[PDB]
Amino acid sequence: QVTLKESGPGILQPSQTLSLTCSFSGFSLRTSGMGVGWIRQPSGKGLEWLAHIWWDDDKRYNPALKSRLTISKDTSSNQVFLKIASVDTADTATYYCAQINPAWFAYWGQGTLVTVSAAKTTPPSVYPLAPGSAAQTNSMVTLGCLVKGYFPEPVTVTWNSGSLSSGVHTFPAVLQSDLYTLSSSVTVPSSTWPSETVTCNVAHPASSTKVDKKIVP
Amino acid sequence: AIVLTQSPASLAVSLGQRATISCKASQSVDDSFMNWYQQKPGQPPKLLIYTTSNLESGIPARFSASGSGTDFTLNIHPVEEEDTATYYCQQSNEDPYTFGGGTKLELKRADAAPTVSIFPPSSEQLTSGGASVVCFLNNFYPKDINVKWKIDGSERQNGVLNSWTDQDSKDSTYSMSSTLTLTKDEYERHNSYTCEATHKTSTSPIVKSFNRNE
Amino acid sequence: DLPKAVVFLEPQWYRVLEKDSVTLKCQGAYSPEDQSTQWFHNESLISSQASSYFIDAATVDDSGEYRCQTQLSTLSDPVQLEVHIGWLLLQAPRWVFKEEDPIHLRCHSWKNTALHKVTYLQNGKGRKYFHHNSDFYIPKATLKDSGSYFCRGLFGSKNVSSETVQITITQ
Ligand SMILES: *[C@@H]1O[C@H](CO)[C@@H](O[C@@H]2O[C@H](CO)[C@@H](O[C@@H]3O[C@H](CO)[C@@H](O)[C@H](O)[C@@H]3O)[C@H](O)[C@H]2NC(C)=O)[C@H](O)[C@H]1NC(C)=O
Ligand SMILES: *[C@@H]1O[C@H](CO)[C@@H](O)[C@H](O)[C@H]1NC(C)=O
Repeated sequence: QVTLKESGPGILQPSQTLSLTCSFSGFSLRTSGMGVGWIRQPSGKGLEWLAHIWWDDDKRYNPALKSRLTISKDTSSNQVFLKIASVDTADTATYYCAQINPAWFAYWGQGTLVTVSAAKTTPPSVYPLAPGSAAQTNSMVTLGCLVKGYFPEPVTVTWNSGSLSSGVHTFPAVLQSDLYTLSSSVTVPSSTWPSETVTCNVAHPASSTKVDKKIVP
Repeated sequence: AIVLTQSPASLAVSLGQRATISCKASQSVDDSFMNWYQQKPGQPPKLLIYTTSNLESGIPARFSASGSGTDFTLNIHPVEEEDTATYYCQQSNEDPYTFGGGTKLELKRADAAPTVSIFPPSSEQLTSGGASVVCFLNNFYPKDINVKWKIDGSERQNGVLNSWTDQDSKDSTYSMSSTLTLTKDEYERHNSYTCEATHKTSTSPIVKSFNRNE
Repeated sequence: DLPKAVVFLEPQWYRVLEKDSVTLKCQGAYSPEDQSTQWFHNESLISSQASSYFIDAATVDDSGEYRCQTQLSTLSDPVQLEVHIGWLLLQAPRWVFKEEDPIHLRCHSWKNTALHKVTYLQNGKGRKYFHHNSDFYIPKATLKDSGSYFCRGLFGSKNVSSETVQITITQ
């Protein structure tokens, strides 16, 4: 029932103004006790409450985020907005919106990553990782997909358009010189490859790129 | 502003045992609006306990919590594979709302050796000018592992980039990738490239290699 | 003129919040041949044996009329239940209050979430204040007690007001 989905720009340059949107369903911000709040989390760090708005338009703000924050709501369209002004690299984080009440936070959204950087949106190169001949004489064979030189996060890696999910490992990306590199492994019986096809599907929304590479000897 | 401090900062737990996490508030408020959330690595936080002790519906009753003034305690018993996550306490008693720093719960399991696979640069990357050698070390335990790259018998330290997965929520293993970056020119000077995995499960390293002139 | 069963509510509040618990009790006679009780909601059967009926977590749809019967004690007069949406509710046990009778009101929060700095108001004016949520209890009702009542309290760092209720002192 109750669901929330955040939206941002993915990437914006420093000193710009971050626009975030929260679209929700399963409740209405007209009901007494309901509120919508924003929380952020730098990668691998803890959670920081930013701001929230109540059903009566009462707005509360983190007193450490100066006066850069501005929260508004729209009852007609079931949306809440957060504006952060004068962003810098320390504002890069996952931004969550949540349906709250005066005593706890009830439901969170999936979150949206926002990177604050002046680097250029580069789409990823995808390279196949093919087993050698000796590797195929084992019972299981591991294949791979190298996703190199992209920016900013995130990428979405699937195998056989999601038909292959057991035995997949998609690793966290590493950041080098404003470019990200991740890899993904998949393990199948050698009695299925290269007999049955195996291809990885990479997706980079920030550059509107979608690519597939089949894995062959 | 209320400061919430969680103890321990991290815990390794055996299957089926009780796990306790403490959250201490700098201020006392006479039930307190103390909440607990579970955050699995890829996902948002999910409410577990609201207002000190109330179990949120749909959450198993092996989660419970209690408060003793400034001393709030989360209890998981029995602990299961799928509990590997970070747990956060949080207060709504006063503006500004604040979170605890988090307790990272990891599961223990039987030692498991890495399945190791090595991969040369693809043609596509080589034509484009670069050369990446990829090594996967999958489904091992404990998480501590060391990879040593060799080029024709000489260890290569610069250019290696390593990344670990989060603990698997079904089988409690870890996996790791190790990526050696070179240019096409410095790659085609040498023939044999080796990935060497040192892990608790063997006195002898696991060695996977390929020869460019295979 | 046939004898009737009677419904009682436990607690006696007929206005409750979503997720509240309600016990409905049937006062009626039994005999060695039959000891069953039937409960009706909006004239539809909801329970066919047990004397009491328990609502674990009230929904808006649980509002309406409740009746019970036994074989010897015929279908009760209906008792009305109102399940409201919201965070705060001023509860009352009945609609009308005669002079010199007690007036018992409660500022009730959702899931009984703790309430601080509670005011009960009559016709817009603070009438009684507690730092910790207490009930409002007028021991002997006078006609000056009629008016529009609501309550308000602090939930952590946010004040909430209940909707108003009309309290009428009759004879
Ligand atoms: C038994 O009959 C009663 C009386 O008709 C029914 O109560 C009514 O239920 C409807 C539907 O739940 C209530 O409307 C709802 O109210 C809320 C709160 O304002 C609003 O969010 C919803 O959109 C909806 O309009 C209506 O108020 C209510 N009447 C009352 C409480 O006096 C009840 O549902 C019946 N139950 C069964 C099982 O037949
Ligand atoms: C709540 O109402 C009381 C009475 O004025 C007071 O504490 C305060 O102004 C209001 N707001 C908060 C956040 O306490």
